[PDB]
Amino acid sequence: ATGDERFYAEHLMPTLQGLLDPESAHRLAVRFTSLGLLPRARFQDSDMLEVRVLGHKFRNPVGIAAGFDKHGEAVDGLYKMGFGFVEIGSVTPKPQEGNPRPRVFRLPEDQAVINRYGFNSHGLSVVEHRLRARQQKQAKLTEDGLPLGVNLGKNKTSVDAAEDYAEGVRVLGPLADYLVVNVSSPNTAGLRSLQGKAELRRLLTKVLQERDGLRRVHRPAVLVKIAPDLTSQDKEDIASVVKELGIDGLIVTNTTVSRPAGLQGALRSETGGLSGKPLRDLSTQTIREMYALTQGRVPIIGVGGVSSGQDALEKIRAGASLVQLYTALTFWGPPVVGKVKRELEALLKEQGFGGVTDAIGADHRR
Ligand SMILES: CCn1c(CO)nn(-c2cc3c(C(C)C)nn(-c4ccccc4C)c(=O)c3cc2F)c1=O
Ligand SMILES: Cc1cc2nc3c(=O)[nH]c(=O)nc-3n(C[C@H](O)[C@H](O)[C@H](O)COP(=O)(O)O)c2cc1C
Ligand SMILES: O=C(O)c1cc(=O)[nH]c(=O)[nH]1
Ligand SMILES: [Cl-]
Ligand SMILES: [Cl-]
Ligand SMILES: [Cl-]
Ligand SMILES: [Cl-]
Ligand SMILES: [Cl-]
Ligand SMILES: [Cl-]
Ligand SMILES: [Cl-]
Ligand SMILES: [Cl-]
Repeated sequence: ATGDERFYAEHLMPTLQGLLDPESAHRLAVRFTSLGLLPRARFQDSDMLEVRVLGHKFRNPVGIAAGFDKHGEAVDGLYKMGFGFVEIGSVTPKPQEGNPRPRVFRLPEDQAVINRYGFNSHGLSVVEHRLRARQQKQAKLTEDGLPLGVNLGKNKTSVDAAEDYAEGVRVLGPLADYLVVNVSSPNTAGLRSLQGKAELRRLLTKVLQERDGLRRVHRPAVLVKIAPDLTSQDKEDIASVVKELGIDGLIVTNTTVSRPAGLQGALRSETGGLSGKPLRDLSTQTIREMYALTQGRVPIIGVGGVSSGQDALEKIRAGASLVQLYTALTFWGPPVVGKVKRELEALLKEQGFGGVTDAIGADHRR
């Protein structure tokens, strides 16, 4: 453990979170990150953390999940934290305010958060201009193993969900290494019903035709991000559609609308998606089931409750090629990124893996 990891986790983050409302803490974090007001990322990425997937090199397999940088304001600062890849969004076609405040709740006793932001978004036009300002900087970052993902959502009042996603592909597809069709927010009425077989096949056919229409150097991978709350039937149907259409990957999982037994936080019964420690194993077991249903042939980005190298390696061994985190950053701060990478490298060596690639899906081969 570095001096910074202990100071941030034991003193600085609890002090700052105790002084700020949770949404004010989020907004300030995006500000600090965009300005590069960050502790030194001491950790040097080794060859054994490199992953080749989704048509790209990833210098390390630890990404920032969607929701932290919804509007693409802090991308360069997130690479400066030591993330191997950055995902921005969700972005909606038109700007929208999201839900009324309060809409994000801390459960420190559970190392969890509940949010009901409701896709607060600057909209595609603003994010398009923000990414265009650094488009060639991003091309050089991607070539250097630091890809960019863009997560697409839909407007609250949209009548045609598929047209909202198509508009996102058109506008931000040319600026992205991968796109995410986010059909798993718990905080937009009817959105999760787009995970159903008939609705998903129609939606994803339209998204893939739009993506295929982009010029080659501007043609991103397309991933579907799924809920942790799916039935066995829902998961079987998603696996079938992903293989039928040649979807490039899955992000597993979004936040849960479940409230696992044992939550202690006073705010446990707030409406919204639960993230952090209580989601971790529900996410890992969703990765495990989606890897099996897709015969290990569909790359998975594993997300939900990662705050250590062990958490990351459990998702990799379950079938994830890459992992993301968000909620751990609210408790540990920026040093968590180097912490997870150092612990993951040590565990790969201890368990006899040559690198991350050798560990992907290893549990299925036992
Ligand atoms: C879920 C909403 N949500 C919450 C509330 O649940 N917190 N949160 C958050 C806050 C912070 C904060 C603030 C405490 C100032 N600061 N820093 C930091 C510290 C020192 C130096 C450089 C930075 C960016 C972080 O990294 C950081 C990350 C975060 F995710 C965040 O997105
Ligand atoms: C405040 C907050 C906002 C989020 N917003 C989004 C979003 O816009 N799009 C999305 O696909 N996921 C969103 N998520 C979900 C995260 O990307 C992630 O799937 C989930 O929080 C589990 O990871 P974690 O336990 O490491 O936070 C959000 C999560 C949080 C905590
Ligand atoms: O905007 C939000 O409320 C949001 C979107 C999403 O996909 N997941 C989440 O937990 N919140
Ligand atoms: Cl590849
Ligand atoms: Cl709170
Ligand atoms: Cl425009
Ligand atoms: Cl372009
Ligand atoms: Cl295609
Ligand atoms: Cl079921
Ligand atoms: Cl429940
Ligand atoms: Cl809820």
